[PDB]
Amino acid sequence: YCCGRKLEFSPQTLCCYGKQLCTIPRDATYYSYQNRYHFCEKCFNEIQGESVSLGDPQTTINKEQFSKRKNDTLDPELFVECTECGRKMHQICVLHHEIIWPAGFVCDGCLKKSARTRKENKFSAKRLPSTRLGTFLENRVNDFLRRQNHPESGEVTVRVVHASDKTVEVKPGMKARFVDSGEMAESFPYRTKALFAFEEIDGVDLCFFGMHVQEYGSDCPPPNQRRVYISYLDSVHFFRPKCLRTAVYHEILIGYLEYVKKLGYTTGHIWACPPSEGDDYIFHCHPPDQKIPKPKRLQEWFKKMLDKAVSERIVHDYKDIFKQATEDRLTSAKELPYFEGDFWPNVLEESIKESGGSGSQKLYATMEKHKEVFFVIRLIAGPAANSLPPIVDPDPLIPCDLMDGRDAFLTLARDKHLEFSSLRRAQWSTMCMLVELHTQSQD
Ligand SMILES: COc1ccc(C2(C(=O)N3C[C@H](F)C[C@@H]3C(=O)Nc3ccc4[nH]ncc4n3)CCCCC2)cc1
Ligand SMILES: [Zn+2]
Ligand SMILES: [Zn+2]
Ligand SMILES: [Zn+2]
Repeated sequence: YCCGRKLEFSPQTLCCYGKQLCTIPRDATYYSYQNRYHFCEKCFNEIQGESVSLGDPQTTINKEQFSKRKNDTLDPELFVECTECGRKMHQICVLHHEIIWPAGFVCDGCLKKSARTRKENKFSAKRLPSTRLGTFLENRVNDFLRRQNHPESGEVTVRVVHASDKTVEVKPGMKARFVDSGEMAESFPYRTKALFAFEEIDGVDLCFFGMHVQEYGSDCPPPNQRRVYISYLDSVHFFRPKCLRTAVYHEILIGYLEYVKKLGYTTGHIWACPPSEGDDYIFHCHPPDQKIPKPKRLQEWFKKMLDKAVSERIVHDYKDIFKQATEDRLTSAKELPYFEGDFWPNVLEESIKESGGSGSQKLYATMEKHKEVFFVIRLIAGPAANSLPPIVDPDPLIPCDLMDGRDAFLTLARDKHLEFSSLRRAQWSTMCMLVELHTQSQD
């Protein structure tokens, strides 16, 4: 071997299908049917008798048709063979990708000896199509890095890899309360964008940061107009050097707020919510020693980022949702911004049901309960906010199914055994992710 290391992939967490958002973690017992429908033991034993309705229509399958197993299968890492010396090498170690170098793998010893070099990887992060937004962000990050003069830092590339039109539909409880009486729009149009930051470490790209956002333009009816909502943020903690990692995250996030403020978006919204254990927002299979922040520390992290943005004159100010509503003299749930997949649409469904039909009953109490978790970020304030021209985004749409939401990228990593759990594995996953973004765009 190369490293002389016996390497195998770790078992990944699956879903249990018999409960919304349930999972089966490493080294857990589970029941599976056709390697497709998996059940945690609890979700299995809570099924009535021996009849499970399956599908994705209904197919009643008996319970004795399942296999009982433990989630502990260890797939060995793959090797590749040098087409000349026949040396066997971990594919991840040498980062050989059949699509980048179709003519076969040639080890570095055979390359140095013959004074040869690998043909250039034209499937790099750098060569992903650029945008006004991505350029604005990466200029900000690289200018910051060069101001720091740290010998270990590498060039950072920021790329927007998806942009498409969407709408968020008001859920049935709030629909029956406010939409059917005509007090609230039934849906809100927005544009979603996915963007990623890469760092060149030793001429090798590493994806270390990802973001999905929802941008509601000047055409959106209230209460959603001229607002951006950050759907998901994620990172892989291998940015080099470690002591600039947080500042780089801040530069990206503050730069994005600066950018949308320039286009005319008045307000930013952040739900400071950690993932639960074993759940990946964007990047599949995080490093074990990269810890999920607990809520209070995630909140303070966002507070520090926003405070720097305020002192930079980018953010005017920010408040929690409870304080924001009080100053806005809010009286009804219909006045709250209604975002896709956000907490408040879900809690308002439950609030209306438990109150027997009111849409204002526990509103302020619920906002006070959770206020520390919801940031309302004022970008454009006072009289300037009233006379704004239409929002015209210079960047075009970018159709890319792999990056339409977070799910397709998690599925690709699952299907191709990609992990972001170590530097070597995250570099390999970055290479495969880059190849996929380049080939999908070719179509
Ligand atoms: C105080 O400390 C922090 C460490 C990282 C962050 C950020 C961040 O990345 N995250 C916040 C959420 F927590 C999701 C993601 C995260 O930790 N995601 C992880 C991390 C480890 C994981 N293991 N398993 C899953 C899993 N998800 C860094 C990039 C910009 C967003 C804020 C913020 C604070
Ligand atoms: Zn190796
Ligand atoms: Zn379960
Ligand atoms: Zn060789």
